[PDB]
Amino acid sequence: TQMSEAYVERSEECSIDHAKAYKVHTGTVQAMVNITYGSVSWRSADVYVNGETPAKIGDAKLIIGPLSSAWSPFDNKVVVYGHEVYNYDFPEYGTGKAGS
Amino acid sequence: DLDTHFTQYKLARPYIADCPNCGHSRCDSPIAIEEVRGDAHAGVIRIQTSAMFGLKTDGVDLAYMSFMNGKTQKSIKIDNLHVRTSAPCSLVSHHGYYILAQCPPGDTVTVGFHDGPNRHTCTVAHKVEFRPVGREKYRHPPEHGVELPCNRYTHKRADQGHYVEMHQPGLVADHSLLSIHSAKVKITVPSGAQVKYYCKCPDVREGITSSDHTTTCTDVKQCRAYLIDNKKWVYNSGRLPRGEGDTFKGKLHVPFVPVKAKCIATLAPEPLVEHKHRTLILHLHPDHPTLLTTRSLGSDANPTRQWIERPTTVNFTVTGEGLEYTWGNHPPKRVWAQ
Amino acid sequence: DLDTHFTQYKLARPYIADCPNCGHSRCDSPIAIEEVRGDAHAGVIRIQTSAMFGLKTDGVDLAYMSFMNGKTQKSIKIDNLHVRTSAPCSLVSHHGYYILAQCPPGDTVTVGFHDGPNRHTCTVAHKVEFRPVGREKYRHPPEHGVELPCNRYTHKRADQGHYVEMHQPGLVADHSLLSIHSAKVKITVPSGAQVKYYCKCPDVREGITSSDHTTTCTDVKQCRAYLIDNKKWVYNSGRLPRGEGDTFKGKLHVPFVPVKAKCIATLAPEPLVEHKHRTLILHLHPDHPTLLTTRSLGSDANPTRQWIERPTTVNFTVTGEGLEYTWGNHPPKRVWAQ
Amino acid sequence: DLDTHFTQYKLARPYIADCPNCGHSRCDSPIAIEEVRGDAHAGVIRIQTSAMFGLKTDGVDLAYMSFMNGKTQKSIKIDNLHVRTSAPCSLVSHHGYYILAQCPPGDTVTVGFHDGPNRHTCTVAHKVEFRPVGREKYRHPPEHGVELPCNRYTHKRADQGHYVEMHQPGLVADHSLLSIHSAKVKITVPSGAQVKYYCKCPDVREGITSSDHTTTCTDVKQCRAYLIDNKKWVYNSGRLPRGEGDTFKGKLHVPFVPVKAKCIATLAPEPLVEHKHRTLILHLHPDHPTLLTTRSLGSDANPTRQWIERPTTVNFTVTGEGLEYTWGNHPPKRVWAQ
Repeated sequence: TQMSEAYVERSEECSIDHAKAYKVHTGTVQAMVNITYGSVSWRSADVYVNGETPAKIGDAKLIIGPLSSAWSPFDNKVVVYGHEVYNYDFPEYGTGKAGS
Repeated sequence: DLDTHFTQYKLARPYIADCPNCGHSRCDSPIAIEEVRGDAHAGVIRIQTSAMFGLKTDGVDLAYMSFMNGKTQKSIKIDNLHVRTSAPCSLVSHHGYYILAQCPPGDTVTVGFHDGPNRHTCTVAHKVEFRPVGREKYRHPPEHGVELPCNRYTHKRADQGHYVEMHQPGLVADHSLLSIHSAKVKITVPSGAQVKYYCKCPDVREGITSSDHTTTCTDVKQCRAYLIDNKKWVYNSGRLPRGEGDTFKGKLHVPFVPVKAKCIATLAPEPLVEHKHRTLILHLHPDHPTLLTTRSLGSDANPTRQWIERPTTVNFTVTGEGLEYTWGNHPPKRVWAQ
Repeated sequence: DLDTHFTQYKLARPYIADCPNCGHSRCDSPIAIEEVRGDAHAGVIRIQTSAMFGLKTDGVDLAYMSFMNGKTQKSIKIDNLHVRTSAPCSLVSHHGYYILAQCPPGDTVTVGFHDGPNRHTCTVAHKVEFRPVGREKYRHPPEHGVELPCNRYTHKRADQGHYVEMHQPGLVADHSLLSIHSAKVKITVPSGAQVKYYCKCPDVREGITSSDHTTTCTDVKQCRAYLIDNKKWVYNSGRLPRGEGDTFKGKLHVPFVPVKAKCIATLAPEPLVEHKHRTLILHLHPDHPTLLTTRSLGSDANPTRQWIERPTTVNFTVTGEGLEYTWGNHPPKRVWAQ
Repeated sequence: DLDTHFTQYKLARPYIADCPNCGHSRCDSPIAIEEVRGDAHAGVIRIQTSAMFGLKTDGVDLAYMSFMNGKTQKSIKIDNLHVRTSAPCSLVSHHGYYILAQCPPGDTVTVGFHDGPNRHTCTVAHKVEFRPVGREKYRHPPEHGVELPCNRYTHKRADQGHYVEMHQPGLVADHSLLSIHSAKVKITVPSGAQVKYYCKCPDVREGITSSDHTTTCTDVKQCRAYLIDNKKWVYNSGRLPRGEGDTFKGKLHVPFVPVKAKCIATLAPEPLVEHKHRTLILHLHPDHPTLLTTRSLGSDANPTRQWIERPTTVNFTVTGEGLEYTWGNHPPKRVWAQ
């Protein structure tokens, strides 16, 4: 009689190449603004979009946003593969069909 | 600094197994292959052969291979270590059980060395293909172009990213141990190695001995000519039966760990751009099948992906919002409308 | 035993014919290929070369080859005999005129040893296609899987299923015999031969003779030297001029006749069934292009047969009558509905 | 006769250049490949390697080759020169920098000799297709058939149809000149050749000398180690730097000029003709894709042509004006109807 056994273990290549499932929320947007007003002719400010945060780089202080459009190109489910982003609908954890 | 891998070099021994297509049939070659990892991009393949080439018997001759012939190992030259596919391959590096080589695409992979009086080849059926990294589905690494972050197996060997277990091997039969003592069968030992022994007739039932004789059975074909020889452990291959005692230590690092290197990819010839009134005409001639993507900058993307092989002329309605296109692996370019 | 094949072993002679692609152009190679028979299943090829393999001049052997250079059979040890296709092959066995080899798919077959100072190879245009036995259009015999009644050529040689003709050789021409003695042309015979003398000058035109000389004619280029060597016999090849006499008998048995053996066939991955109301959703993940056949079990057969290669999901309307489907080489199965 | 082309023989000397895929990586092989010329009909290839094949040092040894090993050359035999593609090729003639061979179709071309202790091969991504003469899309030259006016490279070399410029090569760096004079970097000379020389630090600024020593700099990786050695000229390769002094003349003839030869072309099996009222029915059983064309002889040509691969039966409405058709490369036929 032969007692043969086998189990599935993730490949060694998983350390470098591997897809990443992601569920995303609304989040908060940021912007880099340059203001060359008056005679100062320069600014290099990183700012948010929430309608409360002041940004007081150099001498002037200002507030930005919120955005008029809540448009998010990302879907609720997002799959990231190394460098490119795909809005593929990964099913859920622990439920993947074989071969798919 | 190649002497810091003695766990692979000394604790492991050459190994033999069922090659599915050894020569004209399924013999038991000393270089039976298993777990070929053809998942890189630059055409490189990692092959785990049963034979364990590396240093010589004691500590030297990196340029020598050591396979097992019969009861014993034999360290010889590596003169004609051949790896083949639909087209002949080219060796790159070898270490322990694993040999790193690059092959053209093909349906089967073959490995064969040369003892000198013997061929000793082995092969297996396994799909091999290599799509280059990028949008230009070429088929051979080009002379020039642009570089991209490909996936390729490390050229080096002194890495410990992953490990492979080497336990004690399981007993191998060899009926040539069963010499004849004029009217009875007489087992003899390789070096005092353990010989699990017994026959279908009732006689000595364990066998942990020097050279014994058989009192009861007479025909060698009904006797256990086994060798437990775990003085040098082996990899837990699927072609070797298991040692009932225990899985010994000997956790061995994978020689060639895949890493995210930067291969050189091809670059398609630049398209000939012709402008019309509110429409973009792309006069282009692809050298190899390349996909081009277009994406409107307005609210509606209206994307279009299309691999093209023959020279073709395409058009695009460039709206006031604007249009952008990516021909091959060239950097993306955008465009206006009046 | 081996020596029980004297009819082909003793009487046959390695002949030389006009290989179509002998190296650069069509020379007269001693290994002129004839009657390539790639009609088996698993990819085994039978080639009827013009050289006589196996037997040394000295009765019989197997580690030797007899090929004809010049007027004499310069037999040697067979040492590096190639059998090539789109990729190099691996020969199985060789017997006299015929040599059985296993090849990968390709469109050309080339044969050649390399005697060392010279190559003496030969090729011929003939497509070779290998359909594996079964429902799966595979490429190479896999390690495992089910077995099916294939048909192929036996490696055995001691068979007499079929015979081939072998008669007296024709009048081989040899210009090197027309030497001159500074006054008239001199004919020569090596041993036991009986050459024919013919010349353009008005003279004795018949000239059948042992060692002798011309009557009057002097211009070597105005003569013919035909050689007679009726002591041995050659195969009835279509590239060799017929002897003007009788069809000498002697049936050379064909060493490798087709037989009904059992080849290992591939085994497609099991489909993933998913039941649905009066509908059979079938998930398929083929490894190689495999046939899929299904048929209704009711009064109307409603057949459906289509090759599937890329993984896809197909569905069928399983009525209360029942439905049957045969995926790959798996045994057929049946289904109901509620 | 063969020594009547000394313009190339003595005046030119092979050099080393940057092979795209030398061995396993981008090394600097002495057999660097340039200008693969796959334009012949019968699959014949011309390759221009940077190594000089042909005569020995002065005028002899057609069976020898000369490559450049570091700063000096060493002519050896042609023992194991091999040009290879998807399948191994068959060399026809070698002369100067050029090699003529007949290769199977394939995507990559490799050239490699065998020095005996090392391979020293090179390969470049460059597809080579087969274009059968005529209208019958075969894959290898058949042994018979009707011949056609193909275009093909000639095996002859004593031709003066075309020339290629052979200027003084650019200078080459050789860091092995830069030995150490116990504390300073020190430069020798090959034979009194011109050693252009200077370092980052201020020292001897031209270098037209015998073996100099450095006064200022210390590191061998901060000096110019060059050899102007235009006592022997080199091809105007795009992989070598060009000496700014001047561009020498000395153009030598191209070995293998294309010629309008006559290749054998395949002949498709003849059709089985069958007919009905004013209706030709045509039975076709092609072995390889062959173009069929038809043409009505009336006022309206009404042409029709299609590549046919699978066996098929077609029809044609034959009017009293008559109908012509040209299956394969068989002479055209024509007909009337009742």
